[PDB]
Amino acid sequence: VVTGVTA
Amino acid sequence: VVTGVTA
Amino acid sequence: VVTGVTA
Amino acid sequence: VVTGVTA
Amino acid sequence: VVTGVTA
Amino acid sequence: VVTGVTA
Amino acid sequence: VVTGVTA
Amino acid sequence: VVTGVTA
Amino acid sequence: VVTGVTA
Amino acid sequence: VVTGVTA
Repeated sequence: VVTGVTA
Repeated sequence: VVTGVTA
Repeated sequence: VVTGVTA
Repeated sequence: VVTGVTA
Repeated sequence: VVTGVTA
Repeated sequence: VVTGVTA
Repeated sequence: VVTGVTA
Repeated sequence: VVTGVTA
Repeated sequence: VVTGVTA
Repeated sequence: VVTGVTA
């Protein structure tokens, strides 16, 4: 599982 | 499991 | 498990 | 940038 | 930047 | 387990 | 920057 | 287990 | 910067 | 900077 949020 | 948040 | 937050 | 590899 | 490898 | 917060 | 390797 | 906070 | 290796 | 290796 990989979760990523970039902002 | 990898969780990442970059801002 | 890897958790990362960069700001 | 978030990079993740789970195995 | 977040880099993660889980095995 | 690795947890990291950089700011 | 957060780098993590768990095995 | 590695926990790190850098500010 | 946080670097972690757990094995 | 935090560096950690646990084995």
